[PDB]
Amino acid sequence: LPAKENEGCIVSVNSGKRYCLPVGQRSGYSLPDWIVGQEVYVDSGAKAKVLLSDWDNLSYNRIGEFVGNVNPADMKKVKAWNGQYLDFSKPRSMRVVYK
Amino acid sequence: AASTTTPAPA
Ligand SMILES: *[C@H]1O[C@H](CO)[C@H](O)[C@H](O[C@@H]2O[C@H](CO)[C@H](O)[C@H](O)[C@H]2O)[C@H]1NC(C)=O
Ligand SMILES: *[C@H]1O[C@H](CO)[C@H](O)[C@H](O[C@@H]2O[C@H](CO)[C@H](O)[C@H](O)[C@H]2O)[C@H]1NC(C)=O
Ligand SMILES: *[C@H]1O[C@H](CO)[C@H](O)[C@H](O[C@@H]2O[C@H](CO)[C@H](O)[C@H](O)[C@H]2O)[C@H]1NC(C)=O
Ligand SMILES: *[C@H]1O[C@H](CO)[C@H](O)[C@H](O[C@@H]2O[C@H](CO)[C@H](O)[C@H](O)[C@H]2O)[C@H]1NC(C)=O
Repeated sequence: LPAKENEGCIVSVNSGKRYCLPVGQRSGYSLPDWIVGQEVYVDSGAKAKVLLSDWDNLSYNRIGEFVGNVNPADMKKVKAWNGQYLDFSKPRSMRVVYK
Repeated sequence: AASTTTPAPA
């Protein structure tokens, strides 16, 4: 089921299970147990941008930015806010902002 | 500054 205009989603590759946030909201300190650390694709709504971290709590500027529909292949080596090239395909935290 | 983490308590 596709992300709304003002919502961003990660989706388990293996199971199809979705975790979504409206624009203006972030995850807990960690994603819930039922998605944390599963390989995902991003489905970000037209007005939304998904911020992922590979660590808990969107921490140490280990943050990557995703818009539209992104497959995990294209999330393995992404320039983070901190200038490192990280893998966000198995995220531990998330925020959704306006694109 | 950037968000931080802490070690899990026992
Ligand atoms: C990192 O986690 C923090 C909580 O420990 C906090 O949520 C932080 O987000 C920032 O929080 C500020 C308020 O403390 C401002 O609201 C700021 O806009 C916001 O980015 C988290 N970092 C990120 C990028 O979400
Ligand atoms: C990680 O370490 C930080 C100090 O270097 C800080 O204590 C941070 O705790 C959070 O600090 C925020 C300010 O940016 C808010 O005050 C928030 O309430 C508080 O948890 C530490 N992070 C965590 C999640 O404990
Ligand atoms: C909090 O948990 C993080 C993973 O979710 C990570 O382990 C982090 O480790 C800290 O990372 C910093 C990155 O600049 C420094 O290397 C710091 O030394 C290191 O402890 C955890 N933070 C803490 C304070 O335990
Ligand atoms: C590290 O210590 C922190 C207190 O200094 C804090 O207890 C943190 O626990 C997390 O705290 C978050 C809110 O800041 C959420 O409640 C989260 O559920 C909780 O784990 C400690 N780290 C860990 C990994 O527990």
